[PDB]
Amino acid sequence: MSSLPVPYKLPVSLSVGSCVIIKGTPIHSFINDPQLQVDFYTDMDEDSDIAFRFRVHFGNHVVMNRREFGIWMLEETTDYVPFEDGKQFELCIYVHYNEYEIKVNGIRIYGFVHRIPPSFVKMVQVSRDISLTSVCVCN
Amino acid sequence: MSSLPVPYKLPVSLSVGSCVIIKGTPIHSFINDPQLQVDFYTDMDEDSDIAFRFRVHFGNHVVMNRREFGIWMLEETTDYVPFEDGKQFELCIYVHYNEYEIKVNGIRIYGFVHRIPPSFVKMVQVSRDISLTSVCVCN
Repeated sequence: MSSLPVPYKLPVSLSVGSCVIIKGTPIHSFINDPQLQVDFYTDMDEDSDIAFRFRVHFGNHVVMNRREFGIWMLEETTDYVPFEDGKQFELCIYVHYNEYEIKVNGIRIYGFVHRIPPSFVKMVQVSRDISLTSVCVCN
Repeated sequence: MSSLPVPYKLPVSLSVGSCVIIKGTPIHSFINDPQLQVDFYTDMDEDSDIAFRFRVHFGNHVVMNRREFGIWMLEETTDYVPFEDGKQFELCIYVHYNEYEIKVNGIRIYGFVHRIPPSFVKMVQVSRDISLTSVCVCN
């Protein structure tokens, strides 16, 4: 059972130096191809532009993109997905001056460069095949 | 030296179940009568109404109040202020359905009952005689 509802839409204010810390557990085993998605939305409205979408295909790869004027830009990917089958994970997204740094269980896996300033992000949505224990926003 | 600037004005969205976790250190010894203040503001504008003001007189007492239509209401106080002279403290404010619960270094010291809904709080300001290490907002 999830501590928070999923999809989880969290109003936020982000600045350089912020960290979003998401703790949860996949609800399906990896042979069932579960996913996790995190969106940095510019408004509560889910059709608003997205500064950074992060979609993990557990045991497979992560696909990242951004949506500008309603148009998806060029996808970025990495095969580095150090999540453990069936276990709680800790996903940290650090807002640096040039990029979002993504850490999985303390392991840096990617840096997604800002194409709009991160202070334009007003909502973080956590969605798909996870039970959500906690979400924190720290400075 | 402070990790964050003081006064620290943090835009927030709070709901029942939120926790504001403030870590920092008094910048004066207790014989010099330092203070710490935390405000739950309804807007970024510091003349907006205040759902909950928390002002610690270290080694002495805490005074709490709220400001409604620009008018300060009746002060509430407790003498329970378990902060240590010269040390880092952890101040947690939990948003429950009926009250803000205030914890100092894990110790519950007070419950300040809501007179407006906590979701009306849009800014948290941390101010006065502290160096601020971190501020987190968790759900």
